[PDB]
Amino acid sequence: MKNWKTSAESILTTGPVVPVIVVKKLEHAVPMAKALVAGGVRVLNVTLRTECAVDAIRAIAKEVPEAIVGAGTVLNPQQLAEVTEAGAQFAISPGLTEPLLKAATEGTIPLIPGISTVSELMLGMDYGLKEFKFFPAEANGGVKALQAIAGPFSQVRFCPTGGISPANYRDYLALKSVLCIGGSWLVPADALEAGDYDRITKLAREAVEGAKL
Amino acid sequence: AMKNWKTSAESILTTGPVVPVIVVKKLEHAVPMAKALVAGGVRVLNVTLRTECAVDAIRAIAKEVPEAIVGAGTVLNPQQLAEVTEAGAQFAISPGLTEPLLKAATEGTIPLIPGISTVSELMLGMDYGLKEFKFFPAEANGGVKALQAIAGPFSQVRFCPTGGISPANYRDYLALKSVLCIGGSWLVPADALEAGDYDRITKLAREAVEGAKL
Amino acid sequence: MKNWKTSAESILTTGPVVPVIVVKKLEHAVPMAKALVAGGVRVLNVTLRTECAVDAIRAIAKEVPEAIVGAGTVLNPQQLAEVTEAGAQFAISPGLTEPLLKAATEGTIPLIPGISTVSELMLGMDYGLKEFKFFPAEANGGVKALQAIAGPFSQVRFCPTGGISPANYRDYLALKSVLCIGGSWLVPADALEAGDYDRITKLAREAVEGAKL
Repeated sequence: MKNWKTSAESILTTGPVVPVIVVKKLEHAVPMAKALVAGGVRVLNVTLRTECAVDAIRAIAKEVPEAIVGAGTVLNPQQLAEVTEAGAQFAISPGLTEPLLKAATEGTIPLIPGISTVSELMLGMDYGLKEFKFFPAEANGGVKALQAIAGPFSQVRFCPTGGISPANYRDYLALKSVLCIGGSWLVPADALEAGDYDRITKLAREAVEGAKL
Repeated sequence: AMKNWKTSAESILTTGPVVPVIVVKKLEHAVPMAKALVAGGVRVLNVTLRTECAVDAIRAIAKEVPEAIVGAGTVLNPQQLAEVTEAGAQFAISPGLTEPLLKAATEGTIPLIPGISTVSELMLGMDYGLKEFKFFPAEANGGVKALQAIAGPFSQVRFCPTGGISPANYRDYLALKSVLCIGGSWLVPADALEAGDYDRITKLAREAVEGAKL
Repeated sequence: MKNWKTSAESILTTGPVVPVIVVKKLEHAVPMAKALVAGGVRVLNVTLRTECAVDAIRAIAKEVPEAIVGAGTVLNPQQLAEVTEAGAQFAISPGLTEPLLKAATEGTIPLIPGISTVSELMLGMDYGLKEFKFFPAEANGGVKALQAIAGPFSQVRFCPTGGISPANYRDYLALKSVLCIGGSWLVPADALEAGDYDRITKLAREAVEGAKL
């Protein structure tokens, strides 16, 4: 369609890890985003799981130009339009539907939607998509399930999210079908609550360095 | 809530912790089985559309055991939904969902609690305004862990897991914030039903309700 | 179906095993097919995963008329029409979509489409289909899923494919709802390279003989 100035592939290839951010207090959003950027992680998935999420996207979009901020847990076109208005550069959804795929592909920012099954992958491909989230990765059957799901589809690429942490993320990054992974461990709720931005920066840098090799 | 439904789907699931999955082969067993379950404290009766007499069983239970909340399970399309609604079903359960079934349900008069296995299926149900779902088949879907992850991004949705749930594991599911109740076939064993062993059915229902307590 | 002279059920009941074929070099297609047929395996799922696949289907159709040759990894109506014109006698898809289901039921050859979940099964049944692939079987929950996924659906029948080999194919073939299984083990990539047609015939013969319950 030509509609997306930012490609979905560019979002997934910026770096190896995309943090799944749950931010309860708005005041934490900008220092958190700066702390991630300082650790070399700069694609920020702010999930629509808290009241302040869209305001957090808006603030990060304005105040942290070194980050590419987007929205996650986007379930429907209403939410897609909200995050587009607020300054999200991309949208992540935990699964897909036709109204969401239609609104996204007609709209101005890339959607990287989750799938669990090949039928869901095929419906996304019918809308021209080739980059997907694999969610919930561990509950979908992990690396092996992803290897089987990805096999008939040489060209498709994934961002697995759900149950991924330093213990297992390399297993996913090793796969030819995987561009990057998502996880909430880079932004733990207790770190945000305690204002331990220093620890967020270290978690980010540990993730980036640990992804190599 | 759904403007066309007089009974909410939520109220169906919050009635009790266990919903028996009923397969009734011979019509004459349906009413005494329903009374036996009610007598054991279990009144939401999922009469599955897996046998020829299922719809007549729903009608019989609706007439003779009006204190039960009788409904239909294994509802696969709008035709079956209309048929069970006409018969007196107070709700419908489906093992999975489709857009024609969702549309017919929301235009019709009784709550549908449809099965999902994945978040995309959940999202399709949510597009139609639904917030109460079955999680089927629960154990083969990846059980409590799967359900935990799937239900994660979806804090308002509630489930009734069904499929491989037993007295051995049902409290594992009932302990989850996202779960209101579970479904199981163990309350109405095929052999008890054919034997007319209603005291056994009552005992099992009573044990299920007591054992659900955390 | 009055549009499908060759029923989906006839394809799946021909034998216990359907090889998932990836043919990288066209010249190997015909002797591979003859080797399978010599070992007693006649239904050949030639997957659309390599450039020469459609030419492989045309070659096998001409030269090995006892092979029942079909196309796999059929993802959309365009590919379905292409393989139909090339002489495929059936099509297999790893999942399903409404455009693919509509095209299949409008066309002349049976589609046996993959499902992973009951909602996907219900969508296929809404188009009148009663035979399905269960893919990727191991990732879908395996035998326990079919005892359960197939539960409320006593009449539906399957061809499980994905992670099935001699170690477990009998576990699937034991099920009332299973007509046959699929797998790539019968045509190992390196056997084709090495021109080891004897190896292919032996694996086929072993698979058919090992299937007797």
